Amino acid sequence: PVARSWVCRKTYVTPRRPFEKSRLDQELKLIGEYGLRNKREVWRVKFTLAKIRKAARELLTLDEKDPRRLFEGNALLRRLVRIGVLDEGKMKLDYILGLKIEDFLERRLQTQVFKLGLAKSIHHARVLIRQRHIRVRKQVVNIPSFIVRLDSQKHIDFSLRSPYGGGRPGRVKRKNAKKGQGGAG
Amino acid sequence: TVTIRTRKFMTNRLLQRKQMVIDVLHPGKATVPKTEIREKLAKMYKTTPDVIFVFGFRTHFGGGKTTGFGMIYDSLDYAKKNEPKHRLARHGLYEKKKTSRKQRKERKNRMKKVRGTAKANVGA
Amino acid sequence: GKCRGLRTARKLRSHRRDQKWHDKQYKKAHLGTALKANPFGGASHAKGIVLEKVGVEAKQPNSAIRKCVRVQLIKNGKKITAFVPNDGCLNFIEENDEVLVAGFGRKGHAVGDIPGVRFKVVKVANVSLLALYKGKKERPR
Amino acid sequence: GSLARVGKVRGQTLKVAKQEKKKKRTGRAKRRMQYNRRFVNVVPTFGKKKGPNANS
RNA sequence: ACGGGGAAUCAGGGUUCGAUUCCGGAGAGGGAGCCUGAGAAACGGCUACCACAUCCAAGGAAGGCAGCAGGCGCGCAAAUUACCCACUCCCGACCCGGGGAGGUAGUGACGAAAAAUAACAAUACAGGACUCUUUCGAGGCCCUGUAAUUGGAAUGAGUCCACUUUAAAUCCUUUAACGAGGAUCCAUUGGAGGGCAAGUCUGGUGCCAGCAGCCGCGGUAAUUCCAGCUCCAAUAGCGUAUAUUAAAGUUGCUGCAGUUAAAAAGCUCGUAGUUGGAUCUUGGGAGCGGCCGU
Repeated sequence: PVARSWVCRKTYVTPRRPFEKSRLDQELKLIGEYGLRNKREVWRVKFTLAKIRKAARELLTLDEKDPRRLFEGNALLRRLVRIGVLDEGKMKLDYILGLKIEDFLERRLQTQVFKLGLAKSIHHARVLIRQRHIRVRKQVVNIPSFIVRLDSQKHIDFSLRSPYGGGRPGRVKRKNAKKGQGGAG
Repeated sequence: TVTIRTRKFMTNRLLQRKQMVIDVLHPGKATVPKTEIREKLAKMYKTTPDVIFVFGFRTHFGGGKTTGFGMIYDSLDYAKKNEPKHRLARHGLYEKKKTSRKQRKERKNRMKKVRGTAKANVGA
Repeated sequence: GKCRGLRTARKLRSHRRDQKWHDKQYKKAHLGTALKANPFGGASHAKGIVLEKVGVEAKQPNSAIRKCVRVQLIKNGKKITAFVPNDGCLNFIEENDEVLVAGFGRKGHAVGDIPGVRFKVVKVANVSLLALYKGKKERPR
Repeated sequence: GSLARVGKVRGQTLKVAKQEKKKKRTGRAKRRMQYNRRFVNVVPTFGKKKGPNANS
């Protein structure tokens, strides 16, 4: 008897067939297109899709004018439009089945940093976030897997404690200044 | 460059405490100490700098917000009446003991051996 | 199934319950005869004592000497031939040494050439046979 | 019979010392090196494909 | 074999596990018998006997970690003789006392999460959409690539004033100045014949040594061994062993098979068991929207 949580689940499932030739091709093609660190980072986003997807199978196979399905289903629809993945007119629950992996990965803040021109490449964008350059609504986001919300897209720029934003120089810009007048006079 | 914005203000007439959640907005400096906190609470609600007991700060990630809990009382005779014994120990008006429970418990069990008034002589 | 009657639950359940014994892997794990005669007694690893080093003759067309070790376990005293794997790893093992003996792979079956050698050596007196082979650690004496 | 020729090969094969090599980039950096090799550089090869480790 | 809540796996059905924090039960070395009390067949109570074991002036006497730490033993298999009533609370005659219940630390790759080990230019130069030229070639409007060529930018690890945190420390957060160019501040563990992603590369060994889950490889050209470069896979992880699930429509209720592959009793009767023919309630009025629907 001890007052702790323990409640933890796995965010990815590994593929059953480990070395399908064409499957390893696609999962590597997703990395360079979105700058991911490992195949783990691909597998979890396919599984977040699969969770969302499998809820639709549980909802489409229910009755119509159903007291569960209309509440249960129209909140999943309300989730997927706010995150910026699903459309505002096509938030009827048929269109979630025609909804692929590449839809989620553009809402990854690793790419939002890249696709507003406040990075140079998608690999550089990870260096900006993981070395805490950026904020979203005046809160420093250190992690590239920030699922940027639809209204939360217009606030993404650099943090207030960043030389790449509106702040003081870092370490390297001061060391050429340390060598500058230190030897001059 | 410090800004206190007090949140969820309540008055307990049954503990004598005006209590608030203190939103300190300090950019580019560390979590500011309780000495620098309470000296702003003195002329935030026209309060005396004795009865203000502030604790439990949590700095938000980035370096622009801590939101800890503090309470301002009616008098210091009420401040001893209704306080944790450690939140009187930060300010220096409750000087605690310095002997721990390993000493006390083995002192207690040696007392448990003697019947009569000879309990006075066993420990130390 | 054969008998499909709506009130035939006890027959359809009980017939399976009987015919499930005719399954090989069921009867290995529901009679305790295999669990009795399992030399480890349902362990993944077992420590024993190297009493003799015996070079086993490889079986069909593969003609080679499989350098194994006869081990006697602590918990049982039941005697086990354990194949020492890598290129020149029998010369890490001596008489009356403690060795952590694991299963071979095929769950109490002879694996590849080696006849009747259902176990292998993993550690050589608290130093792993990989660490000795790669030379990351040494054997104490 | 004879447990006498134990570790005959590994024993007397002339040890080549492992070579000073450029340290391989680890994490997302390898996948950048791995991606830009595979599907941004290369061209349609007439005949059947060469493996990435196809030395000939 | 404590039981269930549950757990793992899982198209659908299932199969397997539940010692383990929540509930109920049992038990305090094994049984048995009791006192006190509202309540106990109490064991941080007692009285025996049995097993075991302690102190001893030999007369006696005291004991019960399946509480918390620790220690031995057994093993494949498991953490500190640490801190504290500050929290949750419980007891007391109680605002005050007490509590290894509980909380905070040490240990910890059982595991789950997030996520460093580079990034950006600079010219060599290797190509590519393309104005030009049949090509060999230049432009370069789009950059695309790699590298012990040259740079100006980064943050974290680490070191540590200072708060913060909390009972008191801790850890995170926050904060200074110090902190990266073979950013040696150096990512491994396994593989490379097939299944199965990935070298008919060299050097050695020559049915030997070894590899190899299975098929198999090794007999002097070894893609399989042992090494060098190499590359493939997963990545702060990864290999092995064992139980178990799916794979298994190889337990088949969904859903198998029985002529010849494993398999219909030699044949018939027969009580349980299972399954059993058709058969008894139809059509009309009426309210109603765009002949039909309610």
